[PDB]
Amino acid sequence: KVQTDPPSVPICDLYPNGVFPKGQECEYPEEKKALDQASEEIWNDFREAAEAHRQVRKYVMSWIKPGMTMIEICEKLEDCSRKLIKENGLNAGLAFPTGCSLNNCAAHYTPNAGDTTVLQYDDICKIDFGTHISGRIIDCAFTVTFNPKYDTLLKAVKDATNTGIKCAGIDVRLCDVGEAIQEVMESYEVEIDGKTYQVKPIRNLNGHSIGQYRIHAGKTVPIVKGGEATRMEEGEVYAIETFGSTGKGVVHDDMECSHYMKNFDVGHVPIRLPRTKHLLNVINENFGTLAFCRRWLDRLGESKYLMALKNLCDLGIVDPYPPLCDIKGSYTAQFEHTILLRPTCKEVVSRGDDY
Ligand SMILES: *C[C@@]1(O)CCC(=O)[C@@H](OC)[C@]1(O)[C@@]1(C)O[C@@H]1CC=C(C)C
Ligand SMILES: [Co+2]
Ligand SMILES: [Co+2]
Repeated sequence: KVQTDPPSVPICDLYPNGVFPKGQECEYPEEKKALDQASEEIWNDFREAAEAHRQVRKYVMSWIKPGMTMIEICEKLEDCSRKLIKENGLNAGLAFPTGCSLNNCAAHYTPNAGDTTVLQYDDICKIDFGTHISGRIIDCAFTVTFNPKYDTLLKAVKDATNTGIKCAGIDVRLCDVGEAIQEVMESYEVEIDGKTYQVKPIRNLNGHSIGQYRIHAGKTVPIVKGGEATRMEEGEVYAIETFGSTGKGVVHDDMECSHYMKNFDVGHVPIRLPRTKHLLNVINENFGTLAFCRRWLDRLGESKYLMALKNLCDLGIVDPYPPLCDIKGSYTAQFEHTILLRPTCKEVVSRGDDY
């Protein structure tokens, strides 16, 4: 129909012909039109996922407020995402857990069960959540703040992300994208509680190509100079994300781990330990090679699984992705879109009227 006040209509029911809205189409910085059209079912699946992401995030921006717990925020977001993507096993669903990393933490925090963290007025929270249709994944992310003191830090990172998006293209060197992002990001100076800083890109965080059911398909997009001159290629899909910091501009692993994901290259492994076998079966049926978090095991009724999960990590079947944080007292921000390198044009598929 039309979407409801608090969104509840699946995107696929809003577009009855099954043709979903294009994102922003850009010229790059005959046969190729036939090539583009031959993969139209794929582009269309990304667009369906991107429209779910646009409607979910608009809803989130309407209610996210200090005083909510991080668990309340993530469950209310994920509820809406499951409804609008019309969750259906591995055919449609959430691509990876809801990041809501706070303050000096830049990526890969979501709360586990029991976490009592409450969002504060002075917090800077990176909302990074993903949707997919048939494994075509949108990774798109924005920063939430309530104090206007962070406004220039947010503007720096947004401008750096849009610069990486504009520089991207077929035959562009990945190192050139990183150099461009850094030059824009470092042109910003900010003042927060009487201290001034030049914004720095977080050098050991990266954008990344995306493959089917594969959030990180192996090519990395640097956000500082000095990276690889490997080129982007026609048909590739990238998460162009940047992270800026008032700290060292370097993240380390910190806090409890919540995010896990099966190693894409690992195939069948016979396991006889009962609890570890069961948990591997649960992961294979519900997530495949998509990332998941502990809250998502809890909701499937799993319990007593932490030792099984460690076993799978120690076997190398699953990998842990702990929160990634700069130094204590620093502030980090993130903006991100997914882009499609179509034969005829570059589509910023997750672009919205918001960012
Ligand atoms: C989670 C992540 O996107 C943060 C930013 C990165 O640097 C990026 O790696 C290029 C990530 O680390 C990513 C894609 O590798 C992880 C895999 C994804 C999940 C959600 C655990
Ligand atoms: Co992301
Ligand atoms: Co990403």
